[PDB]
Order: sequence, then structure tokens, then C-alpha cells
Amino acid sequence: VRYCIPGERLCNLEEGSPGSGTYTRHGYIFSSLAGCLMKSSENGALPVVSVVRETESQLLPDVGAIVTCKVSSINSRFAKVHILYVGSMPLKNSFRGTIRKEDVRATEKDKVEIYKSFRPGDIVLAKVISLGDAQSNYLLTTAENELGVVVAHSESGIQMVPISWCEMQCPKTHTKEFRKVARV
Amino acid sequence: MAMEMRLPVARKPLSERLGRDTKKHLVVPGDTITTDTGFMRGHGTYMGEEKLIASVAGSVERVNKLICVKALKTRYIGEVGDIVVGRITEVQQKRWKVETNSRLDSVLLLSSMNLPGGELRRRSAEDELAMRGFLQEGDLISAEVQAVFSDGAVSLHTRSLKYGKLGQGVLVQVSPSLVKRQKTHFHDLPCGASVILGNNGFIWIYPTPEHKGGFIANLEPVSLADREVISRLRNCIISLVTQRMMLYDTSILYCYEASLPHQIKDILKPEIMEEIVMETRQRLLEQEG
Amino acid sequence: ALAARPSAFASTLCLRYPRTLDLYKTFLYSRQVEISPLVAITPFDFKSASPDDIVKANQKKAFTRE
Amino acid sequence: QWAIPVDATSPVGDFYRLIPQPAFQWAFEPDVFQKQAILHLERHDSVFVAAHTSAGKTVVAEYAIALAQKHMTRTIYTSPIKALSNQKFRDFRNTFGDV
Repeated sequence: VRYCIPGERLCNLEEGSPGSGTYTRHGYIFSSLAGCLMKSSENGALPVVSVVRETESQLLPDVGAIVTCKVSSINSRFAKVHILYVGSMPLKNSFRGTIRKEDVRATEKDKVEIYKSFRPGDIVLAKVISLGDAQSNYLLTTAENELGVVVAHSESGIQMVPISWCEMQCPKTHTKEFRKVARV
Repeated sequence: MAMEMRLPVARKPLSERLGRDTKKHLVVPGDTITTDTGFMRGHGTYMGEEKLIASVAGSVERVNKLICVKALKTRYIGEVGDIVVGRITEVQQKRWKVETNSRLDSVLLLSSMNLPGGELRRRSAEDELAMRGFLQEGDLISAEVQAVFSDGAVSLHTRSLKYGKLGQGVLVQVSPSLVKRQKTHFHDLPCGASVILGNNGFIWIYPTPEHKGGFIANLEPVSLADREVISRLRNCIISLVTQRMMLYDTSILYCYEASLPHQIKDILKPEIMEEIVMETRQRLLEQEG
Repeated sequence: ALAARPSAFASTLCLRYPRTLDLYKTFLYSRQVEISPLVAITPFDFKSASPDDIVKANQKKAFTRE
Repeated sequence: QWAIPVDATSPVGDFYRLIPQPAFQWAFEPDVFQKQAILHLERHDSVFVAAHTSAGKTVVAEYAIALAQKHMTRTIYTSPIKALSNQKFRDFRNTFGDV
């Protein structure tokens, strides 16, 4: 196996096609990273050559991506969050987000009271939809059956458990509270 | 190539080159305008104690009960059904922000826009994601004012076929008081180019669209015979706008023909403008008179 | 264009810092220091209604509006 | 020509063989002219109707009204009298949706 530097001759446009993290010019394929030389043969020949470091310390979000978050504060019409994980991998820093009162459920419906959906301190799984404005920057959504709060936390510091699609209950004091439970 | 470096010349005051006396009524701030029994204040004046006091330099213009003062230098003020030209400076969640040389910014609502497709298919929140993609930062449009807000703001719409994103050409910005009110601000001058006389002071010059909204890019080279016409109109517009001239179709046509004898590159001198503006002045005098 | 061998300052700047009986005795941890849950169903297996899916399939199938 | 008067019996040979998917069902039975208009209305056609009963002509009207929410568009109903203007609103309020 061989590694890369962010420029070198790799292949012709006839001997393969550019993949992820690469660029081409003057009929040649040029590297743009310092990762590893991967040639996805796939099926149909002409492998899509690409270079991947495979050790992602940081990664910029996209138009569509799954992210693990952490609520900071909640408002009657939005809920500021902090992006913590990009899908699976840990993130070295923390970005910001905002869930408007249209992205909670998968119907973009009326009602949907924000107060009992995303209580602060929880950890949720959500998907971005846009690159946002300067007020709200990433505009995340949870309009799916698989998205919502996944690992909640009790009033007094006890791991919480899902109890229904909308209700969760404390194991110690048997107290009933409202969340937006995502499928496991 | 000689790199002429001339020296400043003293200005001749009083406009003695022609000689005229004004019959109007001129005022300065603090002057007491007519103070008869009952009158209504206009724009440019205010009221003190039983007095109509002018608040800006200009000339009084009255239509049968109304004392007002018309200043000679202002910024654009919006009116319903007015052709304007502007540039996008902010792209928001549900609107754009357009700069049109006004006291505030102008809002182009997403509800009023000929979206790509140009027909009845649908309008929903799926378009909102890509709305901020085509009308990006720093583009040029040409729309019409819709209504007046409660704080002097203007909302402008693009609900026609002649309005929308513009293409190639040059832009010339002047004061919004040298454009003559008319009923056709779109022109197709028989020279090789066109023009849009924005009521806000934005003049847009583009070539004729060959035969026959921003859907077409047409980012292909423009013929040599078209640039020389655009440059000629650009310089002639600068020449008429500089001294006094109010801009409209006949003045530009008259000056363009008068500019043929000598080259387009050499018309930047203080005197060549005078010898062209005066010739257009006398052509207007021998035609209107 | 010959590359060279390091010297003290560089070879000390590039240091990687990555049971075996007992030492430093006083600093061990032992020397220095009912729950009846009645838990509910542990997860909620979503085997049931999931309203968004309800309202969508409901209206699409229904398709009557009367 | 721009004007085609469809014969009262000639066009219709079948109604449910076409339009495989359902529509705004009626408790009672639909007449020949209502199905004649429904067949054309599906193709986004222009329809003129000249009949005698009042509510009989409203079947195609509420067919179009129910068809708009499947297209997410909007429709306008014009009633040049105040009493009838709100009766249709009351009829369609409890019936479905928002008016």
C-alpha cells in the first residue's frame, strides 16, 4: 500500500474516474489529500479512485447528514443545540444549531409544543437540511421515526428509559414526563 | 502614449456662458413662506408659530392649496408602480434584501417571484431550500414597487415577463433627480443596444436580445461591434448627466449621433463634453422651438 | 538536496508519551476513601401506533375527503 | 374551433374502467352528465355546464375542490349573492378541511 500528498499523478481519465477528495486537470487525476490510496473496483470496471485518511479529527457538516447533539436551551419557538458527533465519530469542537417549531414531527404540523419535546440537557439524533443563515446556522430537523431524543436524563441524575412514543417514566420515583422518543 | 498630466483651471461662476434670470421663488432653511389664513404643509417644510417655515433649499411649488419645497438633492423615495433597479445584499430565510439608494433596504418577498419553470406546477417549502441558490449575493434584478410600508420601507415584486434577473452589460449610477418621468422606461434604441432608465438612478445598458428572467445564461462572447456602442452610450450618458442634463430617449439619441466624428477613447476632456452638450442643447432648441 | 540527522533539541521535542507490584503506598484507593426498582417494560418496542405513520397512511388510503 | 359540444350519450361508454384510482365518493349514484364532466375534468380541461337542478352541478365543483388538496393548489368559489356565499362554506366546513 502507498500513501498520498495533496498533488501527484494517479491515473488518466480513461484509466479510472475521480472519487472523493480528488481533482483532475489536463487529462490526469491529481491527489488532494495525504490519506491512503483506495480504488473501489465496485462492478463494471474502471474503479473510482479516491484517497481517504480514515482518521477524521474534524468534519464539516453537509446538506444531509446524521449528527448527535446536546440541547443547551429551549424556547417557545426554537431550541438551540450543540453539535457533538458527526454521525458516529467524536467531534473535536462544538458547532451550534436550531430546531424550529416545524421540524419536530414528520408532518410539519400545527400544535407540537416545543416545551415538552426537547428538554435541555438531553442528547438527540437529528439530520441537517441546510447551511442556514447568520442567526440560525445549521437548521437541523428531526422529522423522522428514527430521529429524536435517544438518551435522556432524569431530574436528579439517573439514566432515563423510553416508555412510549411520547411519554417516559422515572424508574425510582415513577414520575411521568414528555419527550420525543426515537426508535432504537 | 504620452500620459498627459494637465493642471487645474479656475471655474467660471454665475453660469455666464448663456445668461438667464429665474422667475421662480427660492428659499433657504429658516425663511418664512406665505402665512395666509389656511394652507397645508408639503414635504420640505414645517410649521412653527403661525408660520410656514421652509426646511430645505429649493423652490416652492404649489398646486392650489399646497405650499411645499422641492430640494435639488435627495435620495429615492418609493411610489406604487415605479420601475426600479437594485442589487441583492442579503439573502434571508423567507426574503431577500435589495439596495436601491433609499433611506432603508427594500424587501423582495419569495411569494412574488417568477421561479424557474415559469408556470403553474406547485409552490411549497421544498422551493425554500433552493431559493437562496439562484438569487445569490450581489446579483442584479429589475422589479416594480408593490406597496409602501409603515416606516418608509418599500416592497417590490417581479410578477411580469419583462422583470427578473438581468444578464450582461454595464451599470451607471447617477443622482435620482435627472430622470424624466414618462410612461415607457424600457427602450430599444436603434443603435445596437438597449437601456433601462431606473427611476432610482440606476441605468442598465445591455445589447439587444437578438430575436424574440435569468433562465438563460448566454455567457458567450459578445461581438466587437456591440461593445463600441455600449462604450459610446456609457460616455455620452456620463457627459449629459454631468453638467445638468435630464436623461431620456431623445437626449441620448441626439448626443450619440453628435459623438460620431471623433473617437470613443478621446472623449474624457472637460471641453469635449461642453462642445457636445451645447450641440445637443441647440439641437433640442431648433427641434422643440 | 540531502536531508540530515536530528540534534538534541529536536529529538527531545519529538517525544511520544504512551500491574507490576505496588509502590507509592499511601496513595492507594482503599486506604484513602436497598434498591427495589420494580422496573416497567424496559424498552418500548414501537410495535404500536406511531401517529405520524398513522396519519400519513390513513389519509393516503382514505382518499375520500367527505 | 375552441368549442366542442359533447353529445349527451355518445362519449360515455364506461366510467370505472378508466380512472383506476378512486375519487370523491358520493353516497347516492352519479348521473351520466356528472361522470361526463368528471372524465374531462381529470385531464385539466375546461368545462361548461347547463342544467336545471342546483346541487347537481355542485358535484363537479366539489370534485375539483377535493382534487386541489391532492395537488396542494388553491381554488376560488364565486357566489354573486350573500346568502349562497356562506351556505357553501358551511356545507364544506364540517365536510372536510378548511374553507
